[PDB]
Amino acid sequence: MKKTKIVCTIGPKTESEEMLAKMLDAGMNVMRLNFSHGDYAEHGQRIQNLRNVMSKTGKTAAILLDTKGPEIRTMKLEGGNDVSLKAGQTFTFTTDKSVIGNSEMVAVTYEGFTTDLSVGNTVLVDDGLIGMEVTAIEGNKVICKVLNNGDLGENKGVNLPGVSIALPALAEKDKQDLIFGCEQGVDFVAASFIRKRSDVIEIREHLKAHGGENIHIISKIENQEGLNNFDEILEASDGIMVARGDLGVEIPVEEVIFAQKMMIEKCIRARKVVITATQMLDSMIKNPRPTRAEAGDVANTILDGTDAVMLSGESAKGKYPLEAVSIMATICERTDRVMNSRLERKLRITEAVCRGAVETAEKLDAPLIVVATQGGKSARAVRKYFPDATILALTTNEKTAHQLVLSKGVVPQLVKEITSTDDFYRLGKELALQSGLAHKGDVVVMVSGALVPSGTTNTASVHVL
Amino acid sequence: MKKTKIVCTIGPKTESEEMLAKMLDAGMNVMRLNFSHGDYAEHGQRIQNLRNVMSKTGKTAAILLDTKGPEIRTMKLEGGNDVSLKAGQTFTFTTDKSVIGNSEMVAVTYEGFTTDLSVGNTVLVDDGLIGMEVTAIEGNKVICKVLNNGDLGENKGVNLPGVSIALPALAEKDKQDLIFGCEQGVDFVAASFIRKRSDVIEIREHLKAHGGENIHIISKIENQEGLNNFDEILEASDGIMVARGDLGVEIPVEEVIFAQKMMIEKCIRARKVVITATQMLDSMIKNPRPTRAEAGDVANTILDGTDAVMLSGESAKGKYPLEAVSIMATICERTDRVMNSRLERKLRITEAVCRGAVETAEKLDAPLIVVATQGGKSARAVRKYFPDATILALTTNEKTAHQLVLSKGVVPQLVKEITSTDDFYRLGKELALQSGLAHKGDVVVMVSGALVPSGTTNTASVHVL
Amino acid sequence: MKKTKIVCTIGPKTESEEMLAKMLDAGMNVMRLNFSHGDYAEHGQRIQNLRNVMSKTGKTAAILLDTKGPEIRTMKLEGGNDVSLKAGQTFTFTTDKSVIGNSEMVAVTYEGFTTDLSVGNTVLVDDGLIGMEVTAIEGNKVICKVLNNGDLGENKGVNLPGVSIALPALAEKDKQDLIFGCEQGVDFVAASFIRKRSDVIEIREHLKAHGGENIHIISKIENQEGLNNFDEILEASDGIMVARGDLGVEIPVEEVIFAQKMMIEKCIRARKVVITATQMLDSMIKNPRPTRAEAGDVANTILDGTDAVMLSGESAKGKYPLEAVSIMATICERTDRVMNSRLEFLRITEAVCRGAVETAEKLDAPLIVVATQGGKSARAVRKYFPDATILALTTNEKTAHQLVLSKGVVPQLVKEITSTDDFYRLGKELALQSGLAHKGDVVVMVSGALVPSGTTNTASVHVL
Amino acid sequence: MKKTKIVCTIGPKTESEEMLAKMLDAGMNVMRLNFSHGDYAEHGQRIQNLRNVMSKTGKTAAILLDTKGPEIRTMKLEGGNDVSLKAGQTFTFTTDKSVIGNSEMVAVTYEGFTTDLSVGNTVLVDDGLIGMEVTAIEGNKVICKVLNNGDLGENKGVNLPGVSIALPALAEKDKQDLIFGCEQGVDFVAASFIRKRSDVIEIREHLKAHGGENIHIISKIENQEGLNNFDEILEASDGIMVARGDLGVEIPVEEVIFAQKMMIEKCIRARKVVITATQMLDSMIKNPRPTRAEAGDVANTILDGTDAVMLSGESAKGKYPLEAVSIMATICERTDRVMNSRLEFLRITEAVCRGAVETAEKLDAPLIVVATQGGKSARAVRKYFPDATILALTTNEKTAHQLVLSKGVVPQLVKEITSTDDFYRLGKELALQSGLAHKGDVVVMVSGALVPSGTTNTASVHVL
Repeated sequence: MKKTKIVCTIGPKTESEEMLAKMLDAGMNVMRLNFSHGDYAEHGQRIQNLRNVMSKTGKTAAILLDTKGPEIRTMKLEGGNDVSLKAGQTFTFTTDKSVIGNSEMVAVTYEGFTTDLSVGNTVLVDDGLIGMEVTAIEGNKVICKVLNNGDLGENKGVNLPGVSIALPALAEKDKQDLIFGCEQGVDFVAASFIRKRSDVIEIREHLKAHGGENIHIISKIENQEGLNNFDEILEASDGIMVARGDLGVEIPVEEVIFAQKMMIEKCIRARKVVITATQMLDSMIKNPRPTRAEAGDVANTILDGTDAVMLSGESAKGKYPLEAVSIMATICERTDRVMNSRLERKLRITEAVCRGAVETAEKLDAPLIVVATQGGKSARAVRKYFPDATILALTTNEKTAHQLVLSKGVVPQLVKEITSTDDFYRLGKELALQSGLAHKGDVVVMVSGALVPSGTTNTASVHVL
Repeated sequence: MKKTKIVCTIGPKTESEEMLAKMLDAGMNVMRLNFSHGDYAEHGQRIQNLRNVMSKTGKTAAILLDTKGPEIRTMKLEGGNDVSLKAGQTFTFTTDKSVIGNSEMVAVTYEGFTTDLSVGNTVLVDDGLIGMEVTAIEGNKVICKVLNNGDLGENKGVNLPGVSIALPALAEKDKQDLIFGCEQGVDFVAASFIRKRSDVIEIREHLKAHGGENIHIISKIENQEGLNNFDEILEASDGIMVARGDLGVEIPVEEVIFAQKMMIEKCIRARKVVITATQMLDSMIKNPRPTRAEAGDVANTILDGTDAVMLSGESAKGKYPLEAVSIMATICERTDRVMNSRLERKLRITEAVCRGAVETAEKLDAPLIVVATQGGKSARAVRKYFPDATILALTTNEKTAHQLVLSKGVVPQLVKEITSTDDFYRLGKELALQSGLAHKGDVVVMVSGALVPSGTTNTASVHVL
Repeated sequence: MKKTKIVCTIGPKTESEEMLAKMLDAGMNVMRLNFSHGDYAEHGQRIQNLRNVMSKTGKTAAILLDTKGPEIRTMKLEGGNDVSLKAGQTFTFTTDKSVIGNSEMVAVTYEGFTTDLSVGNTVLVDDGLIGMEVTAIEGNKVICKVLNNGDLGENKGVNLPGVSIALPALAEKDKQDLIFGCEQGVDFVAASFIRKRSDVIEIREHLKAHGGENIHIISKIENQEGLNNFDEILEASDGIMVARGDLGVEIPVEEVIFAQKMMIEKCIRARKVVITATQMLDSMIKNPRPTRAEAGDVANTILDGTDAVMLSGESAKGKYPLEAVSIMATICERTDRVMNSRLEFLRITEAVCRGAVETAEKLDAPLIVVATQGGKSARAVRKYFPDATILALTTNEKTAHQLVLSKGVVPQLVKEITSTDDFYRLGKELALQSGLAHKGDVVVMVSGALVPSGTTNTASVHVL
Repeated sequence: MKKTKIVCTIGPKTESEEMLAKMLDAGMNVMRLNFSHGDYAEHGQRIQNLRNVMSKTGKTAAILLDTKGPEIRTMKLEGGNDVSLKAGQTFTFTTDKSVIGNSEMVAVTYEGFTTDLSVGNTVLVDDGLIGMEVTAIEGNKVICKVLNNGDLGENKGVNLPGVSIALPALAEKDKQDLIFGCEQGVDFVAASFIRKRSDVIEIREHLKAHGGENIHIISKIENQEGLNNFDEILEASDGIMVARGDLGVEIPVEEVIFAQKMMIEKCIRARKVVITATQMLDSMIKNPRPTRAEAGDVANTILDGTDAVMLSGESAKGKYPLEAVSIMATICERTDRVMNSRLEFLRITEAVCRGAVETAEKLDAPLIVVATQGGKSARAVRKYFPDATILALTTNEKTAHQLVLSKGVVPQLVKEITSTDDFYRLGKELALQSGLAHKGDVVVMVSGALVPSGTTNTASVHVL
């Protein structure tokens, strides 16, 4: 069975219980709610439909709330009509939100546009369609020279490569969306356009104020500032979402692949979950099969070591959502099965024990590593070494059981209680057999914390089923 | 400087001496002549233009002749008009080349179509646009059920996934093209649609009969039969071209990435040159920049270990040929510079010596490995270990000097003579300094064959410049 | 502190409670009783003297009893006087124990001497001092040609290389010593002249018939036959005594050092205890300090990997027993401290124990705490020569004493161990009480959880 | 064949051409002349006898000459009779060489005895048999308290641990021996009681003044001062003689074995030859075979990594010189054959030579052929203890003889080597001629190409 986890964006085509059950069967592990669209009633029934399928089937899944985030956009044009911009012309942005645009000027939504930009900077409009160079900044105007021909429509995204943008961490609507996330008890929040550590702290504080302190934060890295501050962002976050498409608009194209590989490797080492996202199987919005190129990108992303891969429009609104999940699962299984363990700063007890446990499992052809865990840390510490064995993670914590669904190669199981180390061994052997993942005579390695506070893994034990 | 080599398909936009000089400056190493197009006079002046630039500038390059190859194609339709085929309809192919086609039947160019196919096989038409299933074979007819809607035009390619096709190794025109290659003294022949070892032998025999015995054969692997017979094809060939696009039409999509990775690794181990080709920077036929996806695929292909990457329409006919070469070179340099040596069957002398030479170079921070070579074997034997050092390959053989241009990280240099091992050391130290790749005080490792027949590398020597 | 253990043969000068306490202070770990001097009352009192010292001082020690093997000896000579034998003369052995010997013939203690020997066999007398070749066998006489000049004394050992001697492993004459050992509850029996596995089984069956099934058998390898059969002897034994001096009588001199090294290595791999003995510090029977040569041999024996070194006359009969123990301990400490772990290992026990040593090394753990019933887990950890001391907790009193012989093990008898978590609690306590580790130190704790005795499957890392 | 080299001290029983040829046959590689017996005519004839055997038989050997060092000795006693000294008595040393000694006072050979000593220093007599403490110094007298009972004989060595003796490295009395060595063209000088690097330089300057600049200096480490200064002594020397018996007089007994092991290891790393000497097979001065203990010490010395082992009285004065050489060679062969390469190495020479050994091992090469002028490249390959024999081709006759001392090296003098390719041609020929390799075998060939002597930079693999 595959080890890499699949995040599916769920939308109108895929939100029914019937469709969700088929998506789970096909390999979906996590539902993404994209809050760039839909209202609270719609997202609420989506959440309930998934939870209904879970309780009826006993299948497990996690729920991830992806925020819209703050943004810079252009605004309206005369008559609603596109205008044609020409290489070499002068073009001006104004922060006066009342201005209606034309072929010479358009308003932007961001009051700080003049402050943050500098003469010589690049302005990109509409997913990089039209590039411009700032030639002067005067009052509420950023005056530019257009670099290539293109048609400007209304309400288009603006990207400022290499610029530290003083947008707030959270749009006002994002703040209400997070409260909804707390009300609904989602498992993860993916926070958009994270640029610096203080952005993460603000999200953490907002969740804490509404009872969401146990919701894990996945920071979306989308531009050069976020990459520059990656280490501090990761330290403050519970995980990372690699937004390849945004990066390709914002940094030199030849760097994007190494930004992805670096972020995945650092997440692995930090024992934090990483999702790779955008431009995965986009061709399947319209087509029943992906391209060779897309399949190869997915496979290489898995070989890079990602915990999870994410479907966007393909699973939410496209014509072939089940086919997209299925072929994604096929690629995952085919790629996961040729990956090997990775068995490589003063040494901490948890890492010594977990690395040794994986080494022992490999030396003894153990099909399963059973881990006792409260918050998920010990399960993620074992996964760091990419064990051949499946990780059966026993927890009494319902939130942890859902969150571990996102971690590569982990099968979480909720248990009523674990009263002692020896009880853990007895129970874990029972559930190992019940799971069908191991059989009489198989070796299992069992990892837990004994006589220590939650958050430290210190014991490894070898049992025959 | 980059180590990965760039093959550029040269066409009308890029065949002038002026453009070729700029392509070389931008990182082109090898000219591909695609003999699916153009006549002998055109290819001849292309060859002469490159050779003129080489002699005027002293720059070096190789010339590769890519054959059209045999193929199965559909033929003509009533009035020259496209026909619309519908999912579920019956559709029939006939091997009667006189038949004019319609929405129910079309002729194919291949007399063996009925013989090679079986009930239940898949027929794909026009680069996989329209898929069909064989339901019966009767006389000169292959009767099918169409699997998806699509428009059939005239003269479209046909692919038969998983089928061993009895086309000859060489189309009649290919046979005359190879004679032209011998007349012109090209450095490489890339042979299309290689399915089995006997295909390679036929090409080898045709070249030998026209004085081309020193022309190296790169076999193009395009379908499942060729993959099945890969080991014997590689053994008989001088190198491999991985044709990703053809593979994506012919084998399960999730296997294509591993077919590429496997073929590259086996070529490396065999000390034979590998080119990765098709669907590289195709978006730059129309656009001045590539996509994120394309750049990531190129980088991962280099990380896989390919000797060379190939541009097709982007460099031959597209709008931005110089831009395509430049960004390709940028990706190569950025990716090459983060790759490490790979310092891993009874042991042969050549491999023991060459591996040890690379290990010694690495231990001593040597910027250059100087190799004496007649046919190129010792240079390729060192390159197998992906040395950090540049390989300066001294040869008296003009063909070898050109052929080594395709090998990763090799700088060939033609020398008048090498009379002894000690003379090799004196000359190699001189040319090391002349090359600008090493300076006084640098260590160089010098590899050669002493008192042995050509084809064996047995000596490694460490010198300070 | 040293890790190599010291076995001291106890004799007249050293059997008092006062002298035994000083020997323990100086580094003695195991008392050997050689059952060729004194009667059972003497031996019983020696045992009691040690046990009094142990209970008074709280110090721990083991008791090793030597059981006699199938040896052949020559007997008495005219007037008690040595005689000179010359190369080429005829010399005759007789099995008539009433004959008093001279320069032409001597008696031997073994009635089967004529039966077991054949024309052409070699007879060696007095640890190979005098070699002879059998030329004829007639009646009760074995007639020989002397091969080299030498002086024959009284009551000398006889070696028959290449001859399988038909005596049993344990003669009825010598079985009472083993029954006495069972009655006294000794920890080890060291069986002399073990030749083959069936000898070991014979001793094992004798012990099991007298309540001694938990007594460990150390097989003494002293002659070529035993060396030839070493692998099967080790498999059947609990441990080995390398008696290099005796072994050297029958095999080529250049082979003896490698016989020692090979036997120690196989014992280590088998997780079975090995004692190296004979010609250790013999010069200290008469002198207050050893020779350079002796100290170097001892050190190299430790570097070979021996669990224990043994003093014989130096501690039993000599003039400087305390000095011998002290310098031996000094050599042990100086050599032990430059030895490193050997971290090459599959079985679960070996995987867990090897990994536990690796983890201890990576985390600078001063101590590995092991729960053990029969001692196997402690010996399984010791196989990798950990830098850390092994604190071995057991409820089994026999095990606690036997582990005293194992390199680098500190045994501790505990009342009970009720669960894995209880073991971690108790072990942290005793680690601190022992003074072998302090607050903040890492200890690695090794045990069997939900498995029968004999399998070690759990390793756990704790901060004191 | 063995790889460890044997140095034999040659004396009266062994100096004839007949006996020397037999010693070479039995495994002798180097003749040591101890310049304390006989006059120059005797020594010259011994040298000539060996060189006659060499030219007649084509066999090769080296000649090592011992130069005398700053030793102190006691002198004569009344009637030649031993005297008994008792713990606690007063005993007096005098620098008056005319005094004949008794139980109260003896003369010493050294006039500076009173100057160099201080109240409280320890004086050791006769290899530490009798220890004393200085209580006063008055006039020409050093007055002491005897620390232990012992019998004083005539002409005994004196050791002053912790005192730097003010004698020069080479007294004018002892410089003629070194000039004689230069005249005779010996291969090595072994300098006694080297204490510090300036002693080595003093010997080097003396040799350079008499045409002996190409003679190699082996520094003998015999006392605590030399051990303390070992690193600088080795740097200045061409090699080391570990004289464990003498060294053991002044340092703690448990340290001597590690002093030997450490010195051998440092010599190996420095690519400098090391001889282990004293108390090797001394029992064979009187007996036709050695002891187990002696054979084991020799074997462990070889396993430590020594280039050579040395016989002293066993080959010079004893009754069984040929038997001593033979059993030594047997021990060498038996121990050498179980030793493995040590493939840890940056400098170009070390990279190339270590890699050449690795390549030879990977390709099962029986031979590494080295071109060498001064011997450095051959010694650089030997550092890694290759399984392959080292065939060392040189045009330098002194080098050819000196390499005889290096472990596992077969030197061969050749007329000339004109190029790297010529070396490969000649080396393949001589490999086949030598019988050390056969057609089809792989040989690895190591040399310097386009560099000055002293740098090895080329490794080449050939099939014979």
